[PDB]
Amino acid sequence: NQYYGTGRRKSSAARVFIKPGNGKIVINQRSLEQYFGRETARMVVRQPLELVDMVEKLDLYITVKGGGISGQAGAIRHGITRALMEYDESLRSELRKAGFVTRDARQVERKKVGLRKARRRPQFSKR
Amino acid sequence: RSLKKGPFIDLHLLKKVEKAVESGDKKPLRTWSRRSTIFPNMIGLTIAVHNGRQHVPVFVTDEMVGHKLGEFAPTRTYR
Amino acid sequence: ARIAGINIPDHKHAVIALTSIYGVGKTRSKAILAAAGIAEDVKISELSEGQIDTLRDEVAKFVVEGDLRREISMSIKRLMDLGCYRGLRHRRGLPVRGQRTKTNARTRKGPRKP
Amino acid sequence: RIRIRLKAFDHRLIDQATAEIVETAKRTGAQVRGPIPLPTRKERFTVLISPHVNKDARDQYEIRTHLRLVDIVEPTEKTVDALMRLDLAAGVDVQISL
Amino acid sequence: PRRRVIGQRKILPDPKFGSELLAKFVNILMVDGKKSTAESIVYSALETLAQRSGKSELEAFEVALENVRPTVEVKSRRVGGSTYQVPVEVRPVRRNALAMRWIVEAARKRGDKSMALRLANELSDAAENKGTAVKKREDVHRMAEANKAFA
Amino acid sequence: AKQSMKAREVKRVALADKYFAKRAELKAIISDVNARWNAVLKLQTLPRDSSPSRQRNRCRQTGRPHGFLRKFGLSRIKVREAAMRGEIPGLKKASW
RNA sequence: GGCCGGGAACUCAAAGGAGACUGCCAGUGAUAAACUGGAGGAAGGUGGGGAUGACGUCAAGUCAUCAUGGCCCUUACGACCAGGGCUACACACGUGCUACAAUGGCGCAUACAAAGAGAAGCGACCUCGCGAGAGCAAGCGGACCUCAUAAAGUGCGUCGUAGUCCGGAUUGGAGUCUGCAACUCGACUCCAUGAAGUCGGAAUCGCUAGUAAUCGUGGAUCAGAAUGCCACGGUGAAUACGU
Repeated sequence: NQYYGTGRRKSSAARVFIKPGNGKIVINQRSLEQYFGRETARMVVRQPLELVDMVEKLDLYITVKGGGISGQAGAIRHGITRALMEYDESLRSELRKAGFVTRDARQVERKKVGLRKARRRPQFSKR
Repeated sequence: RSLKKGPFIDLHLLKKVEKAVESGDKKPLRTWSRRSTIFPNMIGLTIAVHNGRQHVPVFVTDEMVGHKLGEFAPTRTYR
Repeated sequence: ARIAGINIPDHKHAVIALTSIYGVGKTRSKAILAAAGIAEDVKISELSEGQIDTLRDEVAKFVVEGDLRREISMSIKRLMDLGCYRGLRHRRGLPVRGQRTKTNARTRKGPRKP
Repeated sequence: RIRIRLKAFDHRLIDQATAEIVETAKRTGAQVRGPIPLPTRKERFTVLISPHVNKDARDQYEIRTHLRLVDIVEPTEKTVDALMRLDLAAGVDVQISL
Repeated sequence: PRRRVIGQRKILPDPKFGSELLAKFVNILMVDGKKSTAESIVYSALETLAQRSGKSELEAFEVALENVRPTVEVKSRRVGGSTYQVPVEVRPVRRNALAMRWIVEAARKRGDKSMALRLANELSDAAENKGTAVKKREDVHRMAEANKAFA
Repeated sequence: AKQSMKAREVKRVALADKYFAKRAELKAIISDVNARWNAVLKLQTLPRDSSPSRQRNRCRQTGRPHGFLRKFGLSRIKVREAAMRGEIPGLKKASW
């Protein structure tokens, strides 16, 4: 049976799958280097796989849509941690400290009346 | 510039232009409509353009065919 | 390198060199080099005298430099002599297209004074 | 076939109307997959609260349009009878089309 | 910040080198909230620094920044109807914070070609000091010691 | 709300079916690149108040020529007065 | 090519529930309230945001949306029509957009959104034009089809500190569109011209985290005119010692 996990990050929803085979990365039918992740947030997809014994442990198939570059990357970040249910909640105890299972409640703020975008009150004239 | 194919004019003034050719020219014609462009047949004739007070005696000339009647009467009084 | 009009640029691209002359800009600049069969990135250096006069003939077709200045100045002066809205608006030193003179006439009008 | 689509304004109105159409159909007939929830289009309006000035305060308005799709898979002559004219319409616009 | 005292939230480290010090550095340089163009300048500056000087990667900018660490700063009082400047020892959190700012602010005043080059020029003259940041580091230093009275 | 300009709306709206709408099929296919004869543009001596976008769209109850919404067909003030008394189904305090 | 069986998992979608109460634990506190920390948890101390604005103040605004006391005009301060004005120009201020650029300009290639709108409508695909658009002309009253090819970003190349490939004003010639109608008085396109301006005086405005900042998109109004206004998302900080 497959080892599934969801995760999401600022309206960006991923669908992670884990298996016992080879460590080729497949995302949206595309490679990890061909998933354009060169600058900061390059390895945030493998941030939950930072402090683990891997070498080349598992098959991984992931698929993210919605949001942008960093939002999709954090969806993969939080998605892989849910997919670690192959090792149940034993490895979570150490993963709690890292705060990758922690889902980000920070969402973009609504535009408000008499404000430029959510906060900035438009300047007034002198006194 | 604008108005696509064909220069737009009013019907009542077209009759006035053809009246000046057929019946013959006499005096400056007092017209309220500023929408109609000048044509080649209007060269030589006299008209008068209203603009919020009284009709200004404007004379038609060869190179005025490109421009409108209302261009030659400025509406806003200054000085 | 006289190049038809009195402007003589050098040590730059051919696309830049053209736009420096009066009555020619970025669109025509590409069209003259494309018509003559010249590259965009090649400079005025390493260009023979027999390659200059081919491009000289292309710019010689369209009216440029002092001939275009008088042509535009004819359409300014002639239009002023009509006594039209635009005609009175040129001579008095004010916006012709119908921009707002309430505030920000500063380009066509000129600097503030007492 | 029996491709039904309705629209209701209130957060819970159709939920009882699209409930009663199920047990009317599935009891006498068979199959009846059930009410698909579908996306709710929400037309948001914003207008000025005072008749003169006071733009900094405005009251925001919204109208939620809740869809449902029953789709009975069994078109038996027994189940089509004793089903129609049990809608007991509360306003909601019944439509039967592809 | 009258009643409420914050928990001082921690930013994530540098994605290449792993240094949390450089995570703040890229953010000082970052204008328009562009981390991708910010770091591209930072790495291009740091690569040219360690190559020219012939030192290691991490301790090139660290020892450079250690020269531009301010010893003390002053704070305006306004109590008895007059301006009193009182000198105070800047803590290690605020010490390197002002250091990274005055490096980026000094490189901002230069009239050189690229941001990687002009920032690296100030990093190059950090160890042996002729530039504008290393002048800017001890501005209040002359005003300090004179205000040793108020303590 | 000035019953004359509201009566001027009743004239302006009611002319739209007679002079235009049906007989405004002229100028649609007629004023187009075909085959020219300029007698088609001489039909524009019609009264003009039938024009398809000539009405301000005043509020149906009062007649304010400002803040009109095409959905409700009313002005923002008469929207709020009605909205707070219900009447629009699905309308309530918007927040999200 | 989720495209076609199929598969109902999953995301997504909208109905009903659980879940966060200083309670479990530790310390302080009159042993109470409460506070500080820890554990668990996706979310801990009114979770984040909106809605939600007491008794009253400023005789604050609105007789111009409407309603209405009184007053006043009534072959006119009413009513209809055409043209004009509200868009004026020696001036002063506010509120914004767009810049002064190499965290950048230009050109080519390329990746990733959300929220909407649409039948007197939004318009594929296709053909014509450099272009604004025009002719031909599917589907969709709408998770289907249309607007819609989002930009920052990223990969190469060029530009290399200048009033410049910065910057776009102004003006000229020549077009399109909506509409009876574009001169006063438009939007938008083409060619050409290329003012000022190189971080701005006293002083002054906002913002504590998905915020400032920056880069795009949609709607309402509306035949046609947004840098405004409303709504949405991308990337995304600095600093809070303290009153």
